[PDB]
Amino acid sequence: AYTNSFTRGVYYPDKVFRSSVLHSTQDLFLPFFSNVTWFHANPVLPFNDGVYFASTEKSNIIRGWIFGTTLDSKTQSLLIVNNATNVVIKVCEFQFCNDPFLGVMESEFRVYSSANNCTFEYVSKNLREFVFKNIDGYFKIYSKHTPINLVRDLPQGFSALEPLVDLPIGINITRFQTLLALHRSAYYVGYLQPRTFLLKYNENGTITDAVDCALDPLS
Amino acid sequence: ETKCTLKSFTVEKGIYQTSNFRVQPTESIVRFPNITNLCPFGEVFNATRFASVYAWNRKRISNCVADYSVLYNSASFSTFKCYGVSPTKLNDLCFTNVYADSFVIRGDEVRQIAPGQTGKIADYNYKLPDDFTGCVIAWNSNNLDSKVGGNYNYLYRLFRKSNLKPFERDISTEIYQAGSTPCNGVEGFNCYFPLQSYGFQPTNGVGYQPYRVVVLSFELLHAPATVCGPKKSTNLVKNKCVNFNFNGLTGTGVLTESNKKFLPFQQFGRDIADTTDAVRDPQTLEILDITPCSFGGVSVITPGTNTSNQVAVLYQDVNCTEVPSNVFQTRAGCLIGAEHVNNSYECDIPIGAGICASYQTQSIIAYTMSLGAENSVAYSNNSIAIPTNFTISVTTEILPVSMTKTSVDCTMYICGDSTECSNLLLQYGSFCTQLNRALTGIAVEQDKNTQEVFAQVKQIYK
Amino acid sequence: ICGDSTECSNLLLQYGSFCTQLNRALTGIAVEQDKNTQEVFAQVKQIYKTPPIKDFGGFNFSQILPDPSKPSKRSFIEDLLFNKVKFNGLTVLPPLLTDEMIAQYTSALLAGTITSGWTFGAGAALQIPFAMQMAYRFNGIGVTQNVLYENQKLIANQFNSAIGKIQDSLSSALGKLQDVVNQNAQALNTLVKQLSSNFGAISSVLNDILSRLDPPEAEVQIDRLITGRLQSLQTYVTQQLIRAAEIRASANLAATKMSECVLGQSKRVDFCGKGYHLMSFPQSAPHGVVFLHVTYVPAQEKNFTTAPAICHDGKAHFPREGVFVSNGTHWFVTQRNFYEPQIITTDNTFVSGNCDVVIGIVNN
Amino acid sequence: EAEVQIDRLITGRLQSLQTYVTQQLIRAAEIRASANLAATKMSECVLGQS
Amino acid sequence: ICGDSTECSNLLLQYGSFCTQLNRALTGIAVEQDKNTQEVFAQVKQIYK
Amino acid sequence: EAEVQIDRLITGRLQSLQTYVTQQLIRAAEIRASANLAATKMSECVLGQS
Ligand SMILES: *[C@@H]1O[C@H](CO)[C@@H](O[C@@H]2O[C@H](CO)[C@@H](O)[C@H](O)[C@H]2NC(C)=O)[C@H](O)[C@H]1NC(C)=O
Ligand SMILES: *[C@@H]1O[C@H](CO)[C@@H](O[C@@H]2O[C@H](CO)[C@@H](O)[C@H](O)[C@H]2NC(C)=O)[C@H](O)[C@H]1NC(C)=O
Ligand SMILES: *[C@@H]1O[C@H](CO)[C@@H](O[C@@H]2O[C@H](CO)[C@@H](O)[C@H](O)[C@H]2NC(C)=O)[C@H](O)[C@H]1NC(C)=O
Ligand SMILES: *[C@@H]1O[C@H](CO)[C@@H](O[C@@H]2O[C@H](CO)[C@@H](O)[C@H](O)[C@H]2NC(C)=O)[C@H](O)[C@H]1NC(C)=O
Ligand SMILES: *[C@@H]1O[C@H](CO)[C@@H](O[C@@H]2O[C@H](CO)[C@@H](O)[C@H](O)[C@H]2NC(C)=O)[C@H](O)[C@H]1NC(C)=O
Ligand SMILES: *[C@@H]1O[C@H](CO)[C@@H](O[C@@H]2O[C@H](CO)[C@@H](O)[C@H](O)[C@H]2NC(C)=O)[C@H](O)[C@H]1NC(C)=O
Ligand SMILES: *[C@@H]1O[C@H](CO)[C@@H](O)[C@H](O)[C@H]1NC(C)=O
Ligand SMILES: *[C@@H]1O[C@H](CO)[C@@H](O)[C@H](O)[C@H]1NC(C)=O
Ligand SMILES: *[C@@H]1O[C@H](CO)[C@@H](O)[C@H](O)[C@H]1NC(C)=O
Ligand SMILES: *[C@@H]1O[C@H](CO)[C@@H](O)[C@H](O)[C@H]1NC(C)=O
Ligand SMILES: *[C@@H]1O[C@H](CO)[C@@H](O)[C@H](O)[C@H]1NC(C)=O
Ligand SMILES: *[C@@H]1O[C@H](CO)[C@@H](O)[C@H](O)[C@H]1NC(C)=O
Ligand SMILES: *[C@@H]1O[C@H](CO)[C@@H](O)[C@H](O)[C@H]1NC(C)=O
Ligand SMILES: *[C@@H]1O[C@H](CO)[C@@H](O)[C@H](O)[C@H]1NC(C)=O
Ligand SMILES: *[C@@H]1O[C@H](CO)[C@@H](O)[C@H](O)[C@H]1NC(C)=O
Repeated sequence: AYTNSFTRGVYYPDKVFRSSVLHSTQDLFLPFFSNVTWFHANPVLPFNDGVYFASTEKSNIIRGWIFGTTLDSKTQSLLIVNNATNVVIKVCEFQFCNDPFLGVMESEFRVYSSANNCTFEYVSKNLREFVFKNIDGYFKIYSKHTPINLVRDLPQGFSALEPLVDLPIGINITRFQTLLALHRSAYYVGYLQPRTFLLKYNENGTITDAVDCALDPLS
Repeated sequence: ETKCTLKSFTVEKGIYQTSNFRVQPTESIVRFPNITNLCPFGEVFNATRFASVYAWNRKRISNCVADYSVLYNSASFSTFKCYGVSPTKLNDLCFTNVYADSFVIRGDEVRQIAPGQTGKIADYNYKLPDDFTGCVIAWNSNNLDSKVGGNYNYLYRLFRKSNLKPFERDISTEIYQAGSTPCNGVEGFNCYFPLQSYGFQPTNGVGYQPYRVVVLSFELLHAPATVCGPKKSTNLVKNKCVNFNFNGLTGTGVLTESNKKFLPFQQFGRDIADTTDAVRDPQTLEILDITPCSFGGVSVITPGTNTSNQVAVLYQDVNCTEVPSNVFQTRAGCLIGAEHVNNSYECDIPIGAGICASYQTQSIIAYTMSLGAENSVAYSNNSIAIPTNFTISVTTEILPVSMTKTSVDCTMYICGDSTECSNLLLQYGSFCTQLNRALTGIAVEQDKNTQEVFAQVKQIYK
Repeated sequence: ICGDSTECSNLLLQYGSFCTQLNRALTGIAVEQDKNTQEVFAQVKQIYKTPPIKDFGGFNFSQILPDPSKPSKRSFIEDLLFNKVKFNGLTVLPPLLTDEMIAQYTSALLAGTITSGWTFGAGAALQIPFAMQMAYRFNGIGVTQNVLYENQKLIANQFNSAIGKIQDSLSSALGKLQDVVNQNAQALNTLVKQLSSNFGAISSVLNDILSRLDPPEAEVQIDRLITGRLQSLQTYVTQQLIRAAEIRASANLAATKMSECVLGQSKRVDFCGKGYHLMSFPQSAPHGVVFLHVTYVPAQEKNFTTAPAICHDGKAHFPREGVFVSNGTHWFVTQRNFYEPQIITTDNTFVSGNCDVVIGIVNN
Repeated sequence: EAEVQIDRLITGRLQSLQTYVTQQLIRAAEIRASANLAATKMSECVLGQS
Repeated sequence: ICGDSTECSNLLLQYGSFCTQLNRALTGIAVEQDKNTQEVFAQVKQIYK
Repeated sequence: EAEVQIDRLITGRLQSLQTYVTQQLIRAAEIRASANLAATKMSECVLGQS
């Protein structure tokens, strides 16, 4: 299936406070009214320039992503996981199952079978959006958690995404996947292009509205 | 200063802009956020049991806050050599990875842990590349590692086929073969076990007692960043023109308590026309406004040197409390050297915002110019005023008709009789033709100007 | 150009005196802005005040006369007008006349004209009752005085009701004043937004070329910024000269209208409104002036039949100051702008010639 | 190497000259308005009664 | 300036808003030329015959 | 090597366009003063007697 975003995937281009100021930016955005894939419950996707990624549930079936160029050994990759404990970022050379996942006893993690040469570690319904990008050896992640009053369909509205993380890795990326918690006892993928937007800033400094300046003559 | 600005010895009455007033920044400050992970070296430099010399350890220190000062000044180290980089500048640089290697050797073998050495240790136990970058630290440990009767748990390799590559490691235990005869895994002449053991004993002369060694090696692959020194932070003062740096933001100005509210990921605020006007202090996380340090033109008010040599001074739109008698505050700035009176005269020297100055009350004074004398007209609904006499008045009116006709040869101005310059001037096209055409058209207009005013009569009447 | 840095400031000395010329130009245009206001508004010697008891024949000037309980002692309509419309090296100088002073000037002009007519613009102010002044102005457009005196209450009601509509139409149009504000702000913003272009350098900051380049290499990069910033400043200064020359002509026209429509009655067509000029009133605005033009407009026309002359006793008669008209059967004389027929007598006609050379003569 | 130094002088002097000519063109237009006003006063104040 | 080429456009992008100012200046002139003609000729309410 | 020459070409071609636009601005203010005189003549000599 395919679906239509309406006004989705707007993130704060950077720090620096700001108030009521229709500020104009050039960056990598998800164009308004786009053609976003639909997935149910998954396969190896491309990256090619950033990614929008939403998801909907009350349980937690979406348990992180895996990135990289080959998703195996012989080249390095990232791995972002969340068991019922908390997030586990990790950067080694792995050996990934071609269909990697984790179970739910509640024993799991048939994800990889190798953790060699680790160069970075870290340990510690609902709509959960994420924007992933990778520039100059930094892997930036923006995110937002809005509550839907549906269960698993893409809604309409405006909600800007706030920066979360910054990782000075150096890693090359060309592909990525997803991770799901099996049954033993809905998600979308947009892509980002270089656009020019007009963001409206509130008096507290939040982005409340935007204009995509390449949609139509009025814009 | 006015005479110099005008390039003359007689200034006529007026008001002249003469220079500028710019408050200097008394001092400067820096700032940053508290520290958390300052790296716990107290595991590699504080271990209960070190590692052999033939199988050294290898800890890969990573993203952290490293403070090589607690190392450098600890005075407990018998040897602290730095090679790629002198020691005091370590707490001011950043790399990608730091590796720390650890082991135990004799006392007089610490001189083979250096780039470009030879000997049983540097040949085949632990080899340092020839462009090393890190530092080597070593301290005596006789009381910990040496035990009566001999501590035979610290071995080293004394035979190998070929010297090690830098940072290469070899923990094998194959029977060495010196002579040509094959060994078949049994000892004998020219078939030697390759590992020997220091038998350390507490009554050994120095140079025979165990030393513990740690080799820090800073490497810089090609990542985006990593661990580095702990950029300290100094105090911060406000309400004073200052020279500030907020973790990268370099600027100048007065800092003041704010009452805006950023979002809890925004560092600084900007204005329309894009100038930084607020910051957040990294350490305490409070918003502070940044206003520019007072500055403005300086004007000199003089009655004319043919009247007096007294002078008054206007600091334009500067608050009159931060200038360095008569100090008087105006909507146009701070006035010094004139007294404020309550009368109102016709304007003489215009200061601004309704204020003029004059040399009247032998001095200089300010006041709110007067528009004129007041007058009520005796209006009623059956009264009229009718004149009984008249005057004949004659007044003059003066008008410019024309100006001086001038021409400039564009080529002789720029080059001035030089063929080298003239041929290079040809590479710009028709600039000089355009300039001469513009200047000639306004010389033709000047004769038209006076033909249109004066030749308005057909005959010459007498 | 340099922003307090001695390295850039020494390189700048090599460009001569460009920056003394730019300041001379801007000073020359900041002095003429005060000269512009002085010649529109200081057109009085005395500050005239209006009488406390205000009976002007039924005319009501209360929405254009000063109001003490208001800000700056402005009139009620001067308020609707004032409600509708720090950087690096850039400053704004205040005008010499405050807004209070200019509102004082317009109230002196307005009290001079309500109370003395056009006499105060030629000498000493001589008072005259307001309806007799209105009758003189009707004479000036070619209507007789009895037409004012017999229609006084109607003319006063029409005037009051028409002043009441200016107040609605404004309270509910000042685009020419808004545009000059907008143009100046749009230019000042473009000037500052140029302080963040490279013009072909490694950055836009002098503290970044003075931190990753040695002095022999930073000269070449500082000069590329100096050239660009000088170009941009000089473009700003040229376009201000061209915009000030246009504001100057507008103020010169406003000064002529204040002389010819406020201190006089004009005969020029469409110079002080559309219609026949009776009188004009000034009001101050943020950076300009509003004129309220009061004109006479004729209405409700009828056709009659005309003749150029009347033949009688073999003579040809022409009207002294009117037109001969016929209602179908009888012949009268009117004045040309207002219908008021009279019997043709030897007091309102004159004779010249015999009645066979004019073409169109009628017998009467 | 004479050429590289001569080009900077050419560049500076050309800009000087252009500034002079633009400011003469703006000033001649102000003199023309004055001369038109003086022509109108000559016709209306000397050759008639205004 | 550039004219088709693409090596020129990225280099000219480094000069700021010099080209936006020039287009504004020329557009103002063109809008003034129609107001000139409206002010001279459209001085009449009705089209009289 | 080419960026150096292309910047010289750009500088010259931008100077030419600025000269052109500044002169069009000065020449349009002269046409406006003439159309203003025409409007006053149409009002005062065609719609009335002067
Ligand atoms: C940074 O460290 C300082 C102390 O070094 C912290 O200041 C403390 O603030 C709390 C307020 O919650 C006080 O109760 C303590 O007494 C303060 N300590 C001192 C020594 O003054 C400061 O809070 C730290 N920064 C953050 C963001 O927590
Ligand atoms: C290893 O740990 C010890 C103990 O915590 C540290 O020894 C301290 O050194 C300082 C400075 O020489 C003394 O003032 C303290 O008295 C010592 N500790 C004790 C308990 O007396 C030592 O600095 C640590 N080593 C490193 C490299 O950090
Ligand atoms: C002149 O006209 C004004 C109206 O603008 C009259 O003043 C107002 O009249 C109304 C009706 O009685 C009152 O409700 C207001 O309080 C009056 N004052 C205001 C609006 O400020 C004024 O009375 C008229 N003058 C004469 C002499 O009749
Ligand atoms: C003056 O008389 C003329 C002549 O009849 C009137 O003009 C005509 O009016 C009728 C009705 O409005 C039209 O159908 C004709 O086309 C008009 N023109 C002619 C007949 O040539 C006119 O209305 C009269 N004016 C006044 C003020 O009464
Ligand atoms: C033209 O006007 C005259 C007015 O002088 C009208 O004639 C008079 O009309 C009144 C009322 O009808 C009579 O009392 C008079 O006797 C009339 N004659 C005179 C000499 O006054 C005449 O009717 C008008 N004609 C038209 C066509 O309206
Ligand atoms: C105007 O009056 C004169 C004199 O009363 C008229 O002139 C007479 O006209 C008649 C008829 O054409 C002649 O028979 C007489 O000889 C004329 N007498 C004189 C002295 O000229 C004249 O015709 C009248 N006009 C009109 C249009 O009726
Ligand atoms: C998205 O693209 C696919 C490509 O074939 C197309 O079939 C589909 O209709 C598109 N969806 C929308 C909403 O345009
Ligand atoms: C969650 O997964 C991480 C991945 O390595 C693991 O380190 C952690 O121990 C797991 N949680 C628990 C409770 O075991
Ligand atoms: C990565 O792992 C492989 C196999 O474990 C090893 O041969 C290689 O040396 C490792 N990379 C580095 C830089 O040591
Ligand atoms: C990423 O892959 C490209 C392949 O074209 C390679 O040239 C590049 O060096 C890689 N990135 C890094 C940081 O080596
Ligand atoms: C945030 O914005 C709202 C509406 O714009 C405002 O009422 C509020 O005071 C602001 N600040 C908060 C909620 O802290
Ligand atoms: C200037 O000086 C001369 C002679 O010293 C004197 O006659 C003249 O009055 C002076 N002018 C003024 C304005 O004082
Ligand atoms: C100058 O500073 C003082 C101290 O805050 C203040 O009282 C005064 O009002 C300031 N000047 C003006 C013109 O406001
Ligand atoms: C001017 O008059 C005011 C009246 O309010 C008075 O307070 C003030 O002291 C006077 N100034 C001088 C210098 O006498
Ligand atoms: C007016 O024209 C008519 C034609 O209808 C003619 O008979 C008459 O003589 C003319 N009169 C004048 C005065 O032109």
